[PDB]
Amino acid sequence: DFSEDSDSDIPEKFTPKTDLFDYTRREEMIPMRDGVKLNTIILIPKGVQNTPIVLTRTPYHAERRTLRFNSSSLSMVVPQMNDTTSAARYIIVYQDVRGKYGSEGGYMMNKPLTGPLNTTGTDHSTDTYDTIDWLVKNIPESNGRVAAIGGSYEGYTTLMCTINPHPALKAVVPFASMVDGWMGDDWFHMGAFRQEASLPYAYNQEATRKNEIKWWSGSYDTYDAYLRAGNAGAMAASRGMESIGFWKKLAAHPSYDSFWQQQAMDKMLAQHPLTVPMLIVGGLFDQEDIYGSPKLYKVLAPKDPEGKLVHFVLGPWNHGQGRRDARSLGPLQFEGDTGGWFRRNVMQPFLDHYLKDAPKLDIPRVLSYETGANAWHRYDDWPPEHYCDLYVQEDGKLGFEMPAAKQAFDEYVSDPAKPVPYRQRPTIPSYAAESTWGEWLVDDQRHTASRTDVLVWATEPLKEPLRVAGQPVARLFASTSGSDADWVVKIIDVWPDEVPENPKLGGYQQMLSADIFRGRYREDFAVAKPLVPDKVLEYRIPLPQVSHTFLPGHRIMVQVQSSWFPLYDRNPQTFVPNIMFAPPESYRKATQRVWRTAEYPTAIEIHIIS
Amino acid sequence: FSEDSDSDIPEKFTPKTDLFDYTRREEMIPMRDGVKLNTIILIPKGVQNTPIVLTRTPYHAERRTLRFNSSSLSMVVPQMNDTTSAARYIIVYQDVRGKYGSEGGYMMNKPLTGPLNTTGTDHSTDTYDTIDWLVKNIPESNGRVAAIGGSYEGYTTLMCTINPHPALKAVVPFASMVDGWMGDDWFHMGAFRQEASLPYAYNQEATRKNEIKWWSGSYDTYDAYLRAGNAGAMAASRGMESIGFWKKLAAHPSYDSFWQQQAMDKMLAQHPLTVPMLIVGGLFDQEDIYGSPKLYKVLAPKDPEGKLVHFVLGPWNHGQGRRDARSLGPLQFEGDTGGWFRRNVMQPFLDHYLKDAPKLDIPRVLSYETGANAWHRYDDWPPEEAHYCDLYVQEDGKLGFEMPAAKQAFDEYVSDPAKPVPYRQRPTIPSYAAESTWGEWLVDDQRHTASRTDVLVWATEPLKEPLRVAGQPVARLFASTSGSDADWVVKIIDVWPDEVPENPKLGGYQQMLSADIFRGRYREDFAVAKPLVPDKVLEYRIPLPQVSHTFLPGHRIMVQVQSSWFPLYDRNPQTFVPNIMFAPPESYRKATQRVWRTAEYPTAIEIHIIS
Amino acid sequence: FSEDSDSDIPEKFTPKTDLFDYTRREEMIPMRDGVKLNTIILIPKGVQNTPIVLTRTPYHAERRTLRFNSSSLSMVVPQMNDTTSAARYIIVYQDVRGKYGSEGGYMMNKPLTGPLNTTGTDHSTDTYDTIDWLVKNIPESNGRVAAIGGSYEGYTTLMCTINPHPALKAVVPFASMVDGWMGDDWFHMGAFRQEASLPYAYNQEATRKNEIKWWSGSYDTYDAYLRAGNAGAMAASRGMESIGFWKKLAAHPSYDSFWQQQAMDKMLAQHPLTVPMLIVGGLFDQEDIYGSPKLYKVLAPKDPEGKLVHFVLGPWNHGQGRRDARSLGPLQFEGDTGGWFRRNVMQPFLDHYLKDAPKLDIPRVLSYETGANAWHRYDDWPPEEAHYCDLYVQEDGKLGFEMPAAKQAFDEYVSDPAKPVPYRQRPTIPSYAAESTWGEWLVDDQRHTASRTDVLVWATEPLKEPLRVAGQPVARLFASTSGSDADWVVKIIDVWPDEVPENPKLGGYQQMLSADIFRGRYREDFAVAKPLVPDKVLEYRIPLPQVSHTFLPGHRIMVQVQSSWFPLYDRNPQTFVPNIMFAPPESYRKATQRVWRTAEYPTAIEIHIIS
Repeated sequence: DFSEDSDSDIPEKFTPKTDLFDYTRREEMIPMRDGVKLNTIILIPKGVQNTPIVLTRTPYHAERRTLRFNSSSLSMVVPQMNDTTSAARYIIVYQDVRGKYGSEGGYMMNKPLTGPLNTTGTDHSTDTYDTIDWLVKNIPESNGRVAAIGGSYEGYTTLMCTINPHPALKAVVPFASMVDGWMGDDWFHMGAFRQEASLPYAYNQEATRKNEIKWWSGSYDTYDAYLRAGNAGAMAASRGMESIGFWKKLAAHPSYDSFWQQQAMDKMLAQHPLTVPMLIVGGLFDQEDIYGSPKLYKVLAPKDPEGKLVHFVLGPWNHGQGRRDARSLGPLQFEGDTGGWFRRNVMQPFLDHYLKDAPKLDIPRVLSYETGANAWHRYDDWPPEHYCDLYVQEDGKLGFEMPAAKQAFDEYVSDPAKPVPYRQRPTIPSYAAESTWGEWLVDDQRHTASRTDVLVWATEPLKEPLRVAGQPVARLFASTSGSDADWVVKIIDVWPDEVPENPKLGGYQQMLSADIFRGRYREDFAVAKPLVPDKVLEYRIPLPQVSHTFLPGHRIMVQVQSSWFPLYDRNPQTFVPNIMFAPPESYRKATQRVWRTAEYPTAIEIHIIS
Repeated sequence: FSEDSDSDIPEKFTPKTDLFDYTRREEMIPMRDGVKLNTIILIPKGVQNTPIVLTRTPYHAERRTLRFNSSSLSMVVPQMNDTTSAARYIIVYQDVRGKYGSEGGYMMNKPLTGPLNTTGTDHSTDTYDTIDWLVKNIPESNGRVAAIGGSYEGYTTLMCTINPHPALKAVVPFASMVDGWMGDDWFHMGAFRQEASLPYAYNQEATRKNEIKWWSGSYDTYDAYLRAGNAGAMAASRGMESIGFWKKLAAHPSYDSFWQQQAMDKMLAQHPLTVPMLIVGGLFDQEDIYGSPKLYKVLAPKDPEGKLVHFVLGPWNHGQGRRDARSLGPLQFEGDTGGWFRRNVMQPFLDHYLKDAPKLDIPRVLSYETGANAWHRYDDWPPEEAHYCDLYVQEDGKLGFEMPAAKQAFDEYVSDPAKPVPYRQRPTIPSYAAESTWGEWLVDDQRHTASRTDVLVWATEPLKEPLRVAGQPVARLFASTSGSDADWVVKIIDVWPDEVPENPKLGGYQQMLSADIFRGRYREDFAVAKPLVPDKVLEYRIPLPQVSHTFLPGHRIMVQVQSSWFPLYDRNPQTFVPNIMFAPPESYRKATQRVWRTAEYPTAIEIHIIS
Repeated sequence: FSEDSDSDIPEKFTPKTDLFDYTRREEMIPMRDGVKLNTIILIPKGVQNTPIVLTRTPYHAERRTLRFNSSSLSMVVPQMNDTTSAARYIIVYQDVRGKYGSEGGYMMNKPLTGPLNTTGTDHSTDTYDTIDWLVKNIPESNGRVAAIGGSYEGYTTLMCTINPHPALKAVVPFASMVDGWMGDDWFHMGAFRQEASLPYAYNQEATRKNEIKWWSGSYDTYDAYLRAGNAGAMAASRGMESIGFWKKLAAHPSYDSFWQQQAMDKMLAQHPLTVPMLIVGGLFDQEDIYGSPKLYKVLAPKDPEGKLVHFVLGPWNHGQGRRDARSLGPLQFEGDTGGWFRRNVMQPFLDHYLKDAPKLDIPRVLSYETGANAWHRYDDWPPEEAHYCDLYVQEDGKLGFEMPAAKQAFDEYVSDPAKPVPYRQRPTIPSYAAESTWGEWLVDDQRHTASRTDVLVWATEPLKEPLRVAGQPVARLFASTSGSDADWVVKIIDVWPDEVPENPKLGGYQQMLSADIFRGRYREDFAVAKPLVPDKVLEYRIPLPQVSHTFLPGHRIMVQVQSSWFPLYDRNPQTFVPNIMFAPPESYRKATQRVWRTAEYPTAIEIHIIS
């Protein structure tokens, strides 16, 4: 029928040939209780009947998530997180959340449950119930049992499935979840705004439904671009983000007010009954959500006194390594594929027990991978069942001896015109093709150790191995000549002078645990308060979890600085109502002093285990 | 705005571009039939009375004009437009009819209105309507336009010269699609390029906006295409029965009226030559190695005084003439030859015809000689001191100037279609793959085929003095097969010395220099497929890709002959079938191949040596 | 041979070398005082009446003539001898007196017989005695000799010209050791290069044949040299008290009579110029940046007719002039500049004076201009339109041609010797390490120091038009310190555009172009150490390495000032001490530094701008 001299070569409707494929790709627009339809992609393996469903709710294009590679094999199209479920021939379902890509409705960044912050009548929990109810009734190859798994935002939606859960939901696996974006997850770390992690993200995810408009750049080095803008508000304005909803929310709520308090997932889940078995999967070097997963176990563990529901896994992983291969992270090398080992030996037996009635594998309450020693440990609690103070001392020393001094302090000048680069320049966006953003938390800290606007303390080389576990807390007694200040505290494992197993790692200042504190929230996280100039004030800074052995020949190091640019916006070092729109005149040099006396003993509070 | 209910995504978002050094104008220009074409106009800020540089593409004009998502004009344009962007030209990219943002139907390389186009419009009429709108609606322009582009964009550049708009002042066609059957993208002298054709026809023609893309079931393509058996079963496994260009490829395996009427060299020869042309070809172009030299050959006699036509032949692969070209695989050239050509030859060429700038004395032929690493000014291609001689295949794997004796002599091998010779070392992957080295393949080390028993090898002794070659080598092959069909692959190789002090890792390197394939069924007529007489010594004329090279002292000249180049080319069954696209499995049989070297049958490479 | 008892190793073994294209002749030539020097003579087979190219080295002649263990002469000789090997010259490498295979005592860069040499022999007498033997005992020789070499081999090449043998017809000294105190290997205007001097003196002088080598207890040299405190404690930690050159360095920290009488530029200026000289210098020489330009400066007026001295300044690091030089770090040049110079300039220069081949018109000054990427023929260095301009440091981190009118204006920083500025990003490793990038350190990105509070930064706005600079930039620094001693590091940087279309990963790249350090105690006189006046504005004249550069549009000109460059240079205590080599730990104190920019004190970079 085709005419070679006039007809278009492109057919009116093309349908790819998928009869040689080992799976069926079912695309559906499931209507919610308010009539709004959500784009749902259902991957049913061929040759199977009565198989469980593994569900993931994503704001990152379900049709691209279920197409890792353009392949005829189900094992090749699914994300690496779904490797064990694909091998077990589960039904794999990816759904676009309300308002994103193929799904209808409006979009609200991490849409909270119905209440004071949500008056739409629906939320992620109601949308999940309507989705699961349709899947268990309209997929004949299913056994009527559903599980929800996912990382970061997909981990946030996974946690939302447990609120008023559908009877078909049997278990959840939330990886590196978004729990509290203000306290220490994606947008802020104890008040300090993550301008680089928030602004391009909000632009790409909220300018259009289908990410058709993406963040433009005028400079390869982001350090220079964010410094020239002066503040986060001017960078957002330079991209015309005034109409972007999440930027409106970020600019209007810089403090831990009612908006962030009511959204805290750990606070929310504690105020709800716990019935869905949970496998909390966290990473020690998670550069995006290091606060989420351990805080989640801390408040959910007393709700499960025995251990019939809540399980916590803490591996040596960056943000996404728990969901993929993890044999190494930067120059650190672990004992085999830790990520692959976890999903095959812990996650799949966990899922198969609640979804296919398979024998229940004895999983500990806490499964922690100890770095340095390179071993998985079965623990009853986190931290496991001595607390010690590691004091900053004179001549750049770090030790367990309490200073008996009357007036002793270490001094440096912090200049906002020259902020300390969080990494060696050029600094590039996390999504750039040549980005090592995933390896930044194990970065060598020697580039800052030589700086005059950074303080350094270190122990003598250790003769015997030292084991640390749990959460270190920095008891910082510090003074500033200004009326505001950011306080960065880093715990570093200094490798020996010479390393026989890897010579080029000699003297390597490996960052182990580090975090920032915006001083204006010292007395109250909800109310921004000015600091008294030259006055010595006490700071309580809990740092990311540690599960490490400081091996013999290694040193324990502490580094203190007043900036971490361009990841965090600069503190002007003079009090302003909102640092998002701080005037250029407010950015001024300040004399910073870390005190170490009997009255003011600055130290790291660590759990040492034998 | 209510934080408790309102959608965070605004109804209409417009990016902030007032701090950009350029303005982006997106226009749906209506053609003479009412069909609108998506046109992306990039105007440098503050500029006035500047020319326009137009490129017509089937590869997403909105993506071509966004190399990087930048506020700088220098960063958004393809590297090809680096000199035009620096000169502050208006850069325009338009989606061709039926592709991406444009309306209408899509016909693969849509030919001129006539027996193969009854729609009423073609690329030349669409170009005329586009140029007319541009010079009338862009006030920053001086009313002068030039068309530049490579491959398909080179084909559209050539179509601008047919019934040209008076505002078109010059054209720069790079590595253009000229003859898809004779030796460009789809076939090489009848041998079908299944790997370059099937995934490309699928991706560009399944949907208007390339929303449905070629799927894979195997990493190694060699394995995938061999298991399918023939090109037809590979196309049917992807459900390509409704894709128009596949229907054309399957219905026209021979060089019939369909391909003869579409040959750009033959078409442009029948039309007036009025627009100045700068033909840019590459010596190692892995996609369109036939087009550019054939274009100069047919258009040079139409311009005797050398007023409009110029031919540039660089040491480039398919895309290197339009970007940086300091090296290609292990070969290292004297600086960025790509950037050197655009800044010193292409930009002064354009500036003269578009801004009345002083006329640069560009030669008739600008040829880069490999080995010697030097650009030459030539009056013709090949240059006319010079001498055209024969390089005879000899006994004991020798290659020399000595003519063969009368006595019976030949080299024998068995070609097994169940074990086709891989065109590259395995695993073979598609050209678009992230880790693909498809652009470097024409300079591959041929040592992997040299030790194979289903491959014939001949080599000279190490040269004591340099040997210079220029022009097109022609293989005069006298060969017999025990089958009724055969493919004949002829390769010219520069064998690097045993030890190389400049780069030790390159010792013994059998660098491919000029190679092509001939489908034996088209020995007497390219338009009609005829069977080969079994065991009969038959003569083949195989013209090979252009050369401009110095075989340096210590180097050897090598000739390799084989009967398969898989999976890039589909296998010849070695038994005559009406259509090799749908050849049944029983037709694929082993054959005894003989390359004869006697006084009566002197197999040789006809090369043009220059002093 | 008995398989059950006899040793498998024969008493005497001789390698089979009759398949080699060269003859290796090894001789112990006696000097005028009876001391024998190990000489390795490589004679190409099948050649008579061919010249000799001599190289005198303290770096194992038997190892230098064995680049690769090969049967081909082109494979055993250093890349420097690639053109002389192809021309089939006799290549000779000799161990200098007291090193490896040679007899006698060893004196580091043994000066001519005089107040610093009472032995009766020197490099010039040993050369005369060597050339006389070679011309009388090699029958394949034509009787003509040329001396070529780089660094120490360049220093011995320069010594061949003092009272030269009648057979010496030409010299090609590359990146020569001229003045180890002023700005070459050991010191740069007083600042001691501890990392370059101590491991070298240890390896070259602990034993005759380098059998005992410098040991290490730390991967990062920054920490190791900082823990030592001073250079003296570092030398004591390896037990270098008996090492002769260390005794000389420790006893002569200032530019006294020891260093003054050894300056090759001052020494050659008070000697007749008879031997044709081809001075080969590199723009980015990380070892001998001072030597070669200073040689032309003092030897050019001795040859006003330009019939003997020629200066060549390429875009090369220390060793790139003697090998392949297509790039340096992220910088990319137009082809192999190193190979281009040796084939087209050095070989025709040698063949004219050694084989009577036609004289090539070599310019007086042959300079490669970076940025523009072009070789220029100049009549003098710097070229004569040209004018001297002042590039003033200004307020708000600005740099411009506007002279300040302010009465009180300066930029302040605190220099902390406990935290010295790392000369490179850590870990800093020795130059001889396998993974070392020591050769690319002068083109290092300077953004790591730009954000530091103990570093001052000034930059122009992006250039609208290109700015060409040539010759030697001189830093006229007006600075004060709260201490009584200081080091002043002045850096000239080419800031690449915010975004680079040719190479995106190079956006914002603070490329170092020309930089040097000045030891403050020598402000008024290099020969005597003098304390600085605390809190007083003092004038410093700091000549910086040669420039031949075009600051392209979009690029910025940047100046950076700091007080340390560790561990390459030892720390200035910042309090006056008699000898910094043995400076006590309590002498190292923090100091408030100020760079003034007033009408009375206008700190600027004196640059030669050309049209």
